[PDB]
Amino acid sequence: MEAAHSKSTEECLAYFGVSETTGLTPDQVKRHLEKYGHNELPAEEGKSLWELVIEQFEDLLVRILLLAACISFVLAWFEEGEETITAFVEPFVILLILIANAIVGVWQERNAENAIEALKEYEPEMGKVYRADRKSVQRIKARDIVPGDIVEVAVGDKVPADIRILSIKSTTLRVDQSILTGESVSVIKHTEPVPDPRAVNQDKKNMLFSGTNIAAGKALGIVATTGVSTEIGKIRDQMAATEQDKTPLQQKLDEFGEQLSKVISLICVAVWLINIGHFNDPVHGGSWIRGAIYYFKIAVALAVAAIPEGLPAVITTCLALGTRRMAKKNAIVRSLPSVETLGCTSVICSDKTGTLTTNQMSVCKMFIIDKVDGDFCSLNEFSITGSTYAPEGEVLKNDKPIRSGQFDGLVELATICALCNDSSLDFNETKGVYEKVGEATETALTTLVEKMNVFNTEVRNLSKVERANACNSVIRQLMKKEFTLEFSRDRKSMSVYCSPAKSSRAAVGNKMFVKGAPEGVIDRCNYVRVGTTRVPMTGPVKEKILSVIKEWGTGRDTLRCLALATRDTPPKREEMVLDDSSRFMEYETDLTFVGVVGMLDPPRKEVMGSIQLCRDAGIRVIMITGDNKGTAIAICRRIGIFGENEEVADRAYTGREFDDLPLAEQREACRRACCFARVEPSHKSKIVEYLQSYDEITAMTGDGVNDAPALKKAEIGIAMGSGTAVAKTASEMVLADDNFSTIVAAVEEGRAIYNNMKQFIRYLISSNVGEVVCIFLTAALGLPEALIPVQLLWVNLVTDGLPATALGFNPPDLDIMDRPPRSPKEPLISGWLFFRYMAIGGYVGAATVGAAAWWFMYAEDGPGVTYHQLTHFMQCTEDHPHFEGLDCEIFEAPEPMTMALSVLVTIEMCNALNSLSENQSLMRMPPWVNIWLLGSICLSMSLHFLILYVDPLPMIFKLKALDLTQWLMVLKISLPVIGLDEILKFIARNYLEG
Ligand SMILES: C/C=C(/C)C(=O)O[C@H]1C(C)=C2[C@H]([C@@H]1OC(=O)CCCCCCC)[C@@](C)(OC(C)=O)C[C@H](OC(=O)CCC)[C@@]1(O)[C@H]2OC(=O)[C@@]1(C)O
Ligand SMILES: Nc1ncnc2c1ncn2[C@@H]1O[C@H](COP(=O)(O)OP(=O)(O)OP(=O)(O)O)[C@@H](O)[C@H]1O
Ligand SMILES: [Mg+2]
Ligand SMILES: [Mg+2]
Ligand code: NA
Repeated sequence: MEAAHSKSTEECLAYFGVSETTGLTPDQVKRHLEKYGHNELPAEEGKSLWELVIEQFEDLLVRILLLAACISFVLAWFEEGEETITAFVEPFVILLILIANAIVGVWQERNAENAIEALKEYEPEMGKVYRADRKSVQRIKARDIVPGDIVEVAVGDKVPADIRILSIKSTTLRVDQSILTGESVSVIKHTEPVPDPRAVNQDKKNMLFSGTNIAAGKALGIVATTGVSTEIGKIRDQMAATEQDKTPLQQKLDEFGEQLSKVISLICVAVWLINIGHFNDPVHGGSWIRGAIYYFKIAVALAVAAIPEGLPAVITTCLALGTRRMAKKNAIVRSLPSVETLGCTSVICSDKTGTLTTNQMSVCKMFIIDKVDGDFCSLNEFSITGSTYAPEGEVLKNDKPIRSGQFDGLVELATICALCNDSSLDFNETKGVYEKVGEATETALTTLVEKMNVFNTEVRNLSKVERANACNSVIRQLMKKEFTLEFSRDRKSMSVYCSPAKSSRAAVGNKMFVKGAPEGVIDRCNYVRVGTTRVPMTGPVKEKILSVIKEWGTGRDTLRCLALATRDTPPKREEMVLDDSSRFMEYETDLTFVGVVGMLDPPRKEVMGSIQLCRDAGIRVIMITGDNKGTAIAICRRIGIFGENEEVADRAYTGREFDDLPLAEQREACRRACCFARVEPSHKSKIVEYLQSYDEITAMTGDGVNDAPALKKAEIGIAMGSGTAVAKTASEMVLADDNFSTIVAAVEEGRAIYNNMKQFIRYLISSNVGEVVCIFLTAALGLPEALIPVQLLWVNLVTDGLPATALGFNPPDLDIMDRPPRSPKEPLISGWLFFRYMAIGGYVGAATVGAAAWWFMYAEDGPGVTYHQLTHFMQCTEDHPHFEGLDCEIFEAPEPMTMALSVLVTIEMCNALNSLSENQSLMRMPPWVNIWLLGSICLSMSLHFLILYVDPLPMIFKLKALDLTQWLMVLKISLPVIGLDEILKFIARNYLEG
């Protein structure tokens, strides 16, 4: 029964055909279970470890590496010779990296937890029902409960299903529904039907929601829905149906893989076309097997050279490091890849209370009627000091301290504030500050009572724990609170029935003290109090009252106003029904207006500045608040969202106004709106949806399970540190301090992390371009391999990985927050930059291939065969050039490979320097700008020499320590790379402006 709240208890019992005193029969249970299923949320997919291991090899680049690992394996097996000392190193290294890759991938999944499974923490193991086959209640497993059975719940129980309350056994039933409605105060439940078929959860006063808790009382009810049909169940289905897209970088990275895969295959086809002349060679002669092995060798090297094997680790390291940095600033990032997205944040949707404001309530003004005489009318307005909950402060009349007691009107003002209140104060000796007990709104009144002290009590005698509730207790001894008519959103007011303390056999003296939203309370007043007298509510006085209220709540004070009143002659006690909250408003009529109190929930001290940073950064800010529209707008003007005098008619909406708009208008309203007040349960999700239809990267705040759907949908769900674990699990980031300013600071950090990432990504991919050219130039010239797989891998993971990481520490630009949000579609490399890396790549390719060919020719240490052209042959089956001798295996010498590798390492240490800045020369922005980068270069060179001298290594890498002359040749070919990029940058700065 989805609509149970609007049905009477008799109608719910008739619908299921069950009796309240016996419960369902076993046949009913059978059929109901069959029809509705078990009361539980579905189980998450049983992803097996094997399925998880197979996914670690779905990426296109890891599959290419796997393929090359296979070819490598085959080659290191179809080879002939005693090179058994080392041959399967290459394939074992590739495979090892792939294995290490998979392990990590599985490791993360095992430690990852999803929000959906976090909801199941809200379903109790057991529940209690009454079923026909037994006289007494029986506790069964919650999953065995079904729609229709009679359930029993009591204080401490976790509600097992969505239940329509049939009968409240205790004097009252109080529920803690915080997780679903946000109401952090336990609310009173009743049994009468709630007429509105579309009432939001907060107004279903006769329902118990599954996952919620009984704070007080005992009750009997009938199960309306179970499983995915409960409120929490529907939240679980929305979440499950929400698909979160890949981050911008993840998308570019996947696109890069596809293209790389395309380029690699094409290069293989090029190496084939450039050697089609081989078909013109005689069928006899030459080893077709040694020619094939050659091509498969460049295929393996080509694959290894094209893939930036160390990039993922570099990215993850920069992210982990930045994330730890962000934590120091109260931003707990849960998804490393979300740092980027945070930097792209285009719109920030933020709840007001507790995030934009402190949620520390304080009464600042208040007024009572002074005189009423015909058309003449005057009010008595006061001010109060002290923004804390501490009874420290004083009342003021024109900033001149006065005594409240000197005005009876204030004595009654304070009596209403003390009695029509469920809160109190408590001095926390530990912290040393007066903490609140209850809601902020009412506690502000409790605090106001202590400051007013209308009975001039001697509080300067009590301690710090007795000063708390001193003046309140005095007023409590003067009136006996019989019962209280709880507050409810419909009438927006609350009242308490009271009778004098010292009173004999009398039936006169009772009073109802009322507190609530001004408009409704003032409309129910037929009288106005003046000191101790009373006169009839007239238009002059009414407009006067409503005008000040409008001014206080809509002007620059942005005060939350409450009208206080008292029904002088309340109905007789026997004539009131305390169970029908629908009658509470009628009981609060024919009232006597006493006064108005205006309180402030001040903006965080940093919010003003942060909002301005957003404006500079081109980030739109949208406030979501529970305030009425007028006050919401007022507050937006106050903190900077709206200009003090700017028109906002179509930039601020209440939930109601928004719903009345057609879909097209709602979408349009979202592209310009900055303020949403009194927002429905699904509006956050609809707002996110509309924002995304404009490609906005949206950050949205939330804290309870009811915010989970929207948090999951927003590109950046932001949960409160003080919120539910579910909201946190559904968010990309958690504000350890709930402060809006913490979000802005994270966006900036995001912009800075990414800028540095852009550099080391371009740095690493740049080197792969050069490596591919080298492998291509060598395979197109029929030259002996200059660089082999194992070497390339060491350079891409270690040698270049260190500088790359260091680049992640590049100082941020000073105008980081003065620039608009970076467009998601923004490529990392294109235009003139694409050409530059096209030039640098061609350079590196020729420099390495050259350096090796150099040793093979114009080098003393090696065959000085200049212009001999290694291209000519590599089989020595004919031996035409070498007219006389006994050697031909110097084509496999380590010296030449060591010259190429040394050149690669040296040009890369230089290109890392050219990476500090995209367009600035090393003359404007020196290398020492980033000490980590210099330090890394020193560490990488040391590692290079390491594999050149420590015997085990040079054999594994096929390297041989270089001569001082050979080294100098390395510097001669490498160092000039700086000049090349220096010139390319110069052209970008001086001839590419527009
Ligand atoms: C890794 C090494 C190499 C050599 C590679 O093939 O990279 C290409 C490639 C896949 C792209 C290209 C490379 O293309 C070439 O260099 C042209 C072919 C030259 C081969 C000559 C042999 C006969 C990047 C590397 O070239 C330069 C010169 O910078 C730039 C960029 O990449 C990025 O912006 C990185 C995104 C994370 C991508 O065009 C990219 O494709 C895309 O979709 C992009 C948008 O991504
Ligand atoms: N305890 C209370 N007793 C009487 N009137 C109250 C009380 N709390 C709030 N009000 C009044 O009723 C109005 C509606 O309050 P309500 O709780 O629904 O909204 P809110 O507190 O401003 O935001 P939220 O929906 O997040 O709680 C308030 O603007 C105020 O005038
Ligand atoms: Mg409230
Ligand atoms: Mg919430
Ligand atoms: Na999200």
